[PDB]
Amino acid sequence: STYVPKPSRDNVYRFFFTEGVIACKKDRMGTWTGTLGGNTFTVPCIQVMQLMRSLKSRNLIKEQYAWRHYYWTLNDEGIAYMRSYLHLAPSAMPNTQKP
Amino acid sequence: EDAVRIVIQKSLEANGLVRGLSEVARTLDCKTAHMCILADDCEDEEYKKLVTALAKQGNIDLINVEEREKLAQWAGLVRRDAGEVTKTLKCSSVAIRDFG
Amino acid sequence: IFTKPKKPTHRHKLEKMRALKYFKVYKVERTRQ
Amino acid sequence: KFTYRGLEIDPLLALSEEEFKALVHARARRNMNRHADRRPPVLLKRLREAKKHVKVGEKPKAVKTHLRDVVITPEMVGSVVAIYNGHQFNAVEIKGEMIGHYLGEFSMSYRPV
Amino acid sequence: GHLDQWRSRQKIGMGKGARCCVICSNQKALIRKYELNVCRQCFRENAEHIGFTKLR
Amino acid sequence: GQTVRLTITSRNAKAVESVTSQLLTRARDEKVTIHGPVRLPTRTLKITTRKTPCGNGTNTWDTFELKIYKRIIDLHAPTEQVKKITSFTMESGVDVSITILD
RNA sequence: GGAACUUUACCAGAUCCGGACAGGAUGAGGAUUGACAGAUUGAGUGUUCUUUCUCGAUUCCCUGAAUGGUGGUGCAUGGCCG
Ligand SMILES: [Mg+2]
Ligand SMILES: [Mg+2]
Ligand SMILES: [Mg+2]
Repeated sequence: STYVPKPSRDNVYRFFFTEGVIACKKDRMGTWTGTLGGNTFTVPCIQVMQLMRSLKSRNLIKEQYAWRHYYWTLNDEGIAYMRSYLHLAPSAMPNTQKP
Repeated sequence: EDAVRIVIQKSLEANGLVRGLSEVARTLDCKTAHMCILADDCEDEEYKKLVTALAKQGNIDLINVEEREKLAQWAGLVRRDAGEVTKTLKCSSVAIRDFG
Repeated sequence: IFTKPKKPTHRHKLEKMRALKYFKVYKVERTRQ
Repeated sequence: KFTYRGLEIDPLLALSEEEFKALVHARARRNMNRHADRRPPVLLKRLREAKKHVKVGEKPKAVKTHLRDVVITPEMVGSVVAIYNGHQFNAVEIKGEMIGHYLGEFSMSYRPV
Repeated sequence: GHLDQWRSRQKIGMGKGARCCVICSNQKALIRKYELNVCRQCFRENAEHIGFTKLR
Repeated sequence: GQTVRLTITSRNAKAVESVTSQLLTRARDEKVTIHGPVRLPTRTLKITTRKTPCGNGTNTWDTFELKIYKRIIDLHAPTEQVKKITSFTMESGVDVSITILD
């Protein structure tokens, strides 16, 4: 099911902004786990694939693929869109950008 | 009709805003809601009566709004082409669970 | 060729209001559970 | 006239599940043992309804199914089952001689050369 | 009930249809030895990097 | 006293021999009793695949081999001393494992 | 390429969208999602229906697009192989 509940999308976006990249195995059946402020959260890989497909078509992420695994990276406009979506501070920066 | 325009916008973050009759009533009956905002021109007496009564039973607050269209525009139920006057989805009730 | 008639596109029976049907109105209770 | 393992139809119907499991051959008994905790197919109660809806003197209406690995029990005798062979449903009458066999042994998928 | 039916046979995860090459997701000519799980063509392409060499 | 065993395994013969020799020298500098090094049997991993993609032509095969070398050294030294002996820049591709024997 | 299912590319059926995105229509007075029971059905499969719920702006409709495909062409090619 590609019906993405809104909290799952918010968690995926928050992890995407914090850790500038997201890696997900390309399997229709499977679960993707990420860490947000400790603990974990799990969203089906099909929903992550759907969200990243939407983001890629909107020219907000760069995509790479190798050995059944995706690698999505937020670019500058994708970073700005993430900052506007989660209403983070203008000083909010991904880990790969923080010195 | 001024400060609620900031309260609802702040509560939009972290999904604290709840909109629609059914969802607002579902909050009011099963608690977990801090307050609800009702616009008087709801066109249904039963609408406003039940919305007020559900808060009254749970002792929840209630703020009246003079314009349904303005409240709907506040919570973001508007279709853009920045054509915010193109179409505004009617929103007679707004309930807040998380203030921000 | 289709021997069976086509299954129609599914529409959801939408009734207006529908949140005041549960509450009998004061001393307001819920019709069921 | 017809007997299965020496038992006529009426004592066969009187037999319980465990006794019938002990009275049936090895593959069918294994099938019953492995399907013990699994919910039975709805085809059984559809056949029961069809049997109870017919008046005495004529045949119950046929029930169509895709299932082939169902062991024929004595209560299934007399029901009409149309078994799917791949592109059509073939109506067969369950006789007493069919007890202990699978449904799929009576709907020939292929045609002989 | 379609969400339960969807890929219910792939839920079981048995047979040739539950295992794919870890490089190309193809389900043909898999090498299970040493739990490589690489198809023979991809293995010929990647054997030198994996550490194997053509001797004898 | 107590015996400590280092198990040195690698797929590069030169690297495994270099690491084993360096450990031997370091242990000899520490004046500790040494058992070994023992050159354990070399294992060969064999994958024999058809050379062709698809299935056309003479059925010719590729024989890919991967050889694994293992060495073991026993040190009659405390755990701290063994940890000191193994603290050096190890060649890449060499796995050194430390085990206490009974 | 020792195929029970899968694999599978074939046959008879039934599902899902895995049609991103963009521009319009509807839309918190609810776009939609998912279902109890009866029946439709091979299916105690909400597939669709009756009658009731449940979610919530994620989705649906409609146009251009897009995507996937063991679709074609190995007499358009790469790589590999004979
Ligand atoms: Mg099939
Ligand atoms: Mg050629
Ligand atoms: Mg060629």
